[PDB]
Amino acid sequence: PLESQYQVGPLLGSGGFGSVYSGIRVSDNLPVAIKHVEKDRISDWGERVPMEVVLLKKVSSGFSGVIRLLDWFERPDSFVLILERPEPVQDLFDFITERGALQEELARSFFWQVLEAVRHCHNCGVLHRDIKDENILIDLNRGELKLIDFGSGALLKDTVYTDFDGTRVYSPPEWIRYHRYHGRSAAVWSLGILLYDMVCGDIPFEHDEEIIRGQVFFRQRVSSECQHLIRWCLALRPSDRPTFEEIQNHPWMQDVLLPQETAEIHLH
Ligand SMILES: O=C(O)c1cccc2c(-c3ccccc3)c(-c3ccccc3)[nH]c12
Repeated sequence: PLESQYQVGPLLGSGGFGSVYSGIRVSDNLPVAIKHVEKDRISDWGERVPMEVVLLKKVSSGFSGVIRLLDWFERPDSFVLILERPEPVQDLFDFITERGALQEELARSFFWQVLEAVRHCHNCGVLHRDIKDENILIDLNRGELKLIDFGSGALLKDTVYTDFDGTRVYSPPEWIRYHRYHGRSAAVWSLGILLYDMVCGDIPFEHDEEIIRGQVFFRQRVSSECQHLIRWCLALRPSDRPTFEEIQNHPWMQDVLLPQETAEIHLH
């Protein structure tokens, strides 16, 4: 059974993704996250399993940048997912809420790790579709970030997407205006929103009209090179956006700290 092999803890949270509980694997006391998703709330299926599970199995590996699915169960009206849980841990949203705008050295480290994680997914045929601070977990001890919540994701394809159920304020202007986007360039856009969030302590755009206007105003002191990378990711024309390679070869991205140095300087 399920409740046999996992000691269920307190509710960590709930929302569009379902309900997440803290847990521990009974055998070896491994900290786990127990995610309950209602069958009525799932729109994407087929291996018949939720897309999220397909996606999670596809990206599973020893690479600690993407969250690992440890196991999954089916129930009459729901699926239960047992995922890795770092400890101690904080999501990027809470982390930014506490500390405000991040020092460029830390934002570089964090951003680099998100890029490696997203490249990993794309390399495995997976498009996340909801990259944002709330979907990034920080292993506070190792200084390692984890991408979570593949519940809005899809198989990566080269043709247009006309469905979207990620986060509107991280969605590109081509989704807003036309309900059409392509996977890579839409991901780059959300990465630009994310970097801005990291260095300014909040997202650049709130309303649809700001997204489509795409004018970036900096509310905090941010280096010329970081502003350039940001504005590049946030190019209105999808084809004007950098590739993942171009982002990582950007002058601002050079001399990244290791996760363990990042934790030493900034987390410990
Ligand atoms: O959704 C996953 O794939 C997932 C995968 C792994 C972990 C999580 C945690 C999580 C977050 C903080 C601390 C511990 C677990 C959450 C979460 C999301 C919103 C509110 C509360 C929890 N979701 C996951």
